[PDB]
Amino acid sequence: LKCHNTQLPFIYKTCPEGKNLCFKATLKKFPLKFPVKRGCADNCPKNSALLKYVCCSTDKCN
Amino acid sequence: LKCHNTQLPFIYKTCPEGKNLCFKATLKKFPLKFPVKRGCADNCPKNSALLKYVCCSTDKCN
Repeated sequence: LKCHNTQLPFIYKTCPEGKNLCFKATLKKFPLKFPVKRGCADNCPKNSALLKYVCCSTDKCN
Repeated sequence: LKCHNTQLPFIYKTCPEGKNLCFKATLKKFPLKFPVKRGCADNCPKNSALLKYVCCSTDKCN
């Protein structure tokens, strides 16, 4: 799996063996053009106060 | 985990024991900002020919 791991569109890192989920963190209460976070995950992370998480299981899908 | 499981904004199910992801399938191509499939997921589904899938892990996040 390769995931997007910056805010920008062609930098991606190959995910460690545990990790099988790209996530993308997105500012909840105020709309933004670029994500706040992007990386690999083992378990898809729960939403918090500030940030809204969304995951997928496919190369370069975040 | 309660996920939306229908095409409409309210109806949700209690996800069966051991399905701790909600998913939302959208039409991969066009600007239909509304889901073609939602429900509970064991592992987050891969992208398909025509749908793009997307998972999250809090109640009713999909």
